[PDB]
Order: sequence, then structure tokens, then C-alpha cells
Amino acid sequence: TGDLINTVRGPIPVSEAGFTLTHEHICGSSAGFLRAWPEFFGSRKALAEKAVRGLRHARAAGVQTIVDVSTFDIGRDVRLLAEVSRAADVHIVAATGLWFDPPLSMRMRSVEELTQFFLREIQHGIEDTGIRAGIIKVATTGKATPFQELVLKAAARASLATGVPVTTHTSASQRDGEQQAAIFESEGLSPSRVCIGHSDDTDDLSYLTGLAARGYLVGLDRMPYSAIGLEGNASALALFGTRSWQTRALLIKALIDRGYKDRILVSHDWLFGFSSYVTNIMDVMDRINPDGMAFVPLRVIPFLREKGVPPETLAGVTVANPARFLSPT
Amino acid sequence: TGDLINTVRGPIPVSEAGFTLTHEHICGSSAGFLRAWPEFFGSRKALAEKAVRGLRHARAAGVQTIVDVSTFDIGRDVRLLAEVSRAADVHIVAATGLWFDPPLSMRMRSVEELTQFFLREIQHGIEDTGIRAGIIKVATTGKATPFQELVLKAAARASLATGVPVTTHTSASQRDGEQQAAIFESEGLSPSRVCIGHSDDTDDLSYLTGLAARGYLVGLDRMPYSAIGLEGNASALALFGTRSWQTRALLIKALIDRGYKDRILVSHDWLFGFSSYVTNIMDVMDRINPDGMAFVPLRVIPFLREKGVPPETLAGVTVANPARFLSPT
Ligand SMILES: [Co+2]
Ligand SMILES: [Co+2]
Ligand SMILES: [Co+2]
Ligand SMILES: [Co+2]
Repeated sequence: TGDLINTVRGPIPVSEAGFTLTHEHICGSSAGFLRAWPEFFGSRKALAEKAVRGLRHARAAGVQTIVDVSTFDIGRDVRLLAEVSRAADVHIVAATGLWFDPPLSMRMRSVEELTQFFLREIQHGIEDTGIRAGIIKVATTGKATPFQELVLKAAARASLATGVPVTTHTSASQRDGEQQAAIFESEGLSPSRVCIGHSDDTDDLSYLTGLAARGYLVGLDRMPYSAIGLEGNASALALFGTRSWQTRALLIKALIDRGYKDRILVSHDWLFGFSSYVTNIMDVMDRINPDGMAFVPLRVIPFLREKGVPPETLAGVTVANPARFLSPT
Repeated sequence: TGDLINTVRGPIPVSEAGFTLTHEHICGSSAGFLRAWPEFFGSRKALAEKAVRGLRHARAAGVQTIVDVSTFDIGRDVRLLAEVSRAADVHIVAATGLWFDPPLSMRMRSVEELTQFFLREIQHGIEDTGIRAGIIKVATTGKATPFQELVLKAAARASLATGVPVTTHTSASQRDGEQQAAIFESEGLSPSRVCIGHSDDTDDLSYLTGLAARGYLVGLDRMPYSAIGLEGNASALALFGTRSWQTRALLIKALIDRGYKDRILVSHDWLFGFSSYVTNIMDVMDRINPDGMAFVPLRVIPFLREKGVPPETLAGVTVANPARFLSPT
């Protein structure tokens, strides 16, 4: 009791977060896009309605909180998040940071300037809303670009000043987490403040246990993603991969079996609208996973239970781990 | 009489446009940036105040209208434009199109989809404001990227449907205008609907007269840009170049002397805030050209008069040419 986390509806006690999905999106887009071209999504109204239906379905399955890791350059619309959170009665934690599509006005900035931006979104509020970010999202796609090095350093500095955790996008097959770790540690950031994400995109347990041993949280966060049976769709293949959800879920058990139950975070990386990829990708996704953000509780958790993972362990992964991660520390 | 152009304050008669600067910016930024980080500019209030002071200075020097060619990805804020236009009593024509920093949500789009976006901003309104674009801005930096080819085609299609003109950013030293012309003509766009911009960044009159002969408008639109005396500043050198404003202004006379007075558009490419380049670039610019958008009437026009260009010719360049260009045709 006592510790608090910021959500799009204001502060909540850490203990009320409950079953928490730590890497999710209401909408995957671009800065200013929803404001300029809402018809891309049918309408803003239709997008909101779809998101509310989706979050209510997750809620029914026992999800109490999601962390929307959409940054500025993912086109995060905090007003939209607040609206859908209110209508579905599911907590949403918003993010600061930068993903891999920053515009020039961000790309030209120094580490000091980026630190000031991230601190603004955490301490003051996002835009003119007063809604405060509760996590910092960063990204590499292979070896960090020079700018990405600055972003990771600024994220470490903002985290040290505020206690808010850092979470990452990686190219997992390229083992980006090792370089990300080195950068964070060079700034004196504690590994317990960091989740190395998309770590279920690889079956390389040497890579994953190496990180877990050092105290990093390992994000197994793309559970429903698979293009099995859609191999003729090049764009779906490239984004989803050729590994089954069962293959992804097996990594949760693998890390538990190797003593790392306290180092695992589980999610879908789902969304309800998606403009930063090919047209109609959302329709393809909705066909692969009609359950959306209820997929983890409905399919993954029972799968693990049937493999013999104890209820206490599953509760520790889906409740205790997100709570420790999100609590400002 | 009769013909109309759309401005940020609504429709105006073409004949009231008067002395018009055809390539300008209130603020050079990025989509969503002003909303997310207004403190970059001191504040939104300070930016607006500076812009109002600047436009009032231009107005005093005889400027009646500017065309703000900031696109979505230049971080065009049409509400800001409306506010400053009202306060300074200077007409501002807003733009649609895409410059060279489009985010993924734009880069993934087809020619048909881009055409729909440009038509939305021209026919329906920008964002939720009802303010209609009166020009389409496009850009290459050397040979067009595959996406840039789509953008130029969509611009041609939107222009053919609405009569609104198209204006371009080029790498002038790379003679981009020739490829841009070929793309536009392949879509059946009339050259009289097109301005090939930043054409004063080169002294190549073979290139420029080639375009003018075909009926293109030639944009001599960076008049005050020079890093002479600032050669120790690498970023200023790269952006401003090493040619004097007099050297740029001489090209106006050159084209007049070769029979092309009706094919010339003159401007500054100035701005009052600038986040898409190095920090404090605005301070450097304000030192080089304290007159801002009054520089053309105060310095360039008298320079040309003193070289013997008749008043009637100068009036044709600064009034008649913009009127014919902007009138939907
Ligand atoms: Co990602
Ligand atoms: Co994601
Ligand atoms: Co330009
Ligand atoms: Co410009």
C-alpha cells in the first residue's frame, strides 16, 4: 500500500493495477496523423468504439490495466486513451520516449534536450492535458543509430530522476538488448528499471538468460503474432513471423524453469487501429486473433497451467512483476 | 473580379491578394511538435507574438499576402496561422502536400490514398477546422524516392481535380526540376499550374530557362539566405550557402532580360520559429536578416529598380504572377 502509478485518468495505488499487460497500443500511428486524417480509421468515433469493445473483452477475461507504450512518434493521442479507459473501465498507463520514426524536430536534439522532453511528459504532463507518463519507451532496429544512442541515454537520465521504468523495442534476432543494456549501464541505470522488449521474437535462450541473469526484465510481448497459414501474404509474413503462439508461450515456461520467474513480463503488442504499416493490416490481424487483448488470459495462461506452471507463479508473472516494474523506484 | 482563393481566414477575391510572397513559413517544425513541446519555442504565446511582429513589419513594407507552404510534415498548425493572420492583418494561404520528412503513416500510402488526403485538405478542410488549403507543396532532394514519385503524381491529380497550383522544394544544384516536370506532365498537369522552387539556389540559367520555356513558374524564393561571413559555422554554411542576396536577386533580372518576366515568383523561405534543424538556428537567421519577410520589398525590389527594371515589370512579378498562379484554374 502507499505507492502510486500515473494513469490517463490520474493516480492509482500500485496494488490496484492487478493483471497488467505491459506492452500494448490503442492505435499504432504517427505524430499528428489521427488529427489530420481520422477517416483513415473510418472515423475517430469508430476507432474509439472498436477500442472500447476490445478493452471490455480484455476486462471480462481479467485484464485490469494495460501499458500503452505509444510514444510521440507512434502518434500517441492521450485524449483518446483517456476516453477509451473511462468507457471500458480499464486502467491505461501512457508513455514518453521515442520509437524508430522520430521526425527531424526530434532527430536534431541533444541528450540534454531529449531528457528535458521526457521529463516534461513525466513530471508536467503530455501536451496541455496534465496527463503524466508512467513509462519511457525507446527503440533500436539492429545496432543503435547515433540518435538512438542519445535517446537511450536520455531515457536512463529521465528514469534516474523520476523512478519511472524504461521499456524497449528490439530486433530480437539481432540481439539488440546487449547493446541497449551496455548504454543504460553506462548511465548508471539499474537493470531492474528496464524491460528488453520483443524478446519472444527469438528462441535464443543464451541471449535471454544472459539479460535475465543481470537483472533485466524480459518482455515476451508479441504472443499472438504468427503468419502460419498466410505465407502468401508478404507483408503479414514480414511483420508476424513464422513461429506459432505456442512457440512464443513456451519461452515463458523456459525462463520459469531456469529460475527467472521474477524477470518475465508478458503482453500482445496488440492495437485497435494501425496506420504505420500496409492498408488493411488491421483486418488481417483481427482474423488471426479475434480475441485481441484477451488472448493472453484466454489462451496463453491456460496453456501454461496445462504444462504444470503453478497458479502462484502465473499470478507472480501477470500481477507482481508489472507492479514492481511500474512502481517508481 | 470574381475569382477567389482560400485563406486561413476564409475566401478572398484574387484581386485583393496584392503583393504576395509565394514561399514562406510561420514555423518550420514537425507534425505534432508544437502541441507536444511548445517550450522549445519559449512558448506558443511567444512564437505567435514574434510572428505577429514579423508579419506587421512585412505589411508596413507593402506585403499583403503570404503563402505558408508548411505541409503536414513541416508541422503546419493552421490554428496558429489563423491567429497570427488575424492579429497582423496579412492574408495567409495554407498548404497541403508532403515535404521530405513524412512519417510511416504517410510513407506506406498509395497514390490513390495520397490523392484522397490532399483532396480532403483542399475540399473539406484541414483537421477539424474547415480551413481549406490553396496550394499543394511537394519535395525531392535529388532523384525522387519511390514514395516521392507517388507524392508528385497525387499532387498532379489533386491539382487537376481542384485547379489549385503545385509548388516544389528542389535540390537546385542537382536540377531536380527536370524530373519533377516529367512526372507532372506524365499525369497531364499543365506547367502553368507548377512552381519549381528554390531555383535561386543555383546560377544554372540553362536549367532555369529550360523550365521557363516549357511554361513552368520559377521560384526564386530564398532571397536573404547567405552564410558569407559565417564560414566558421558549419550548420549555417550547409543551410544558407555561400552566395550573396545580390547574387540571388540578379537571377530575377536575368530571367526578365531573357523574356521570362511572367514566369517568375519571388520569396524568402523565411520563418519565425524553426525546430527541424540545429538549436538556436533562428537566432543566427535573425542576425543575418533582421528585416525577415520585409527583406524583399526593402532591399530586393529597390536593387532591381536601380538596375533598371521598370515599375510595371516589378508589379507584374510581385502581384500579377502570384494572382494567376493562385487562381484555381
Ligand atoms: Co515494437
Ligand atoms: Co509495440
Ligand atoms: Co524547401
Ligand atoms: Co520552405
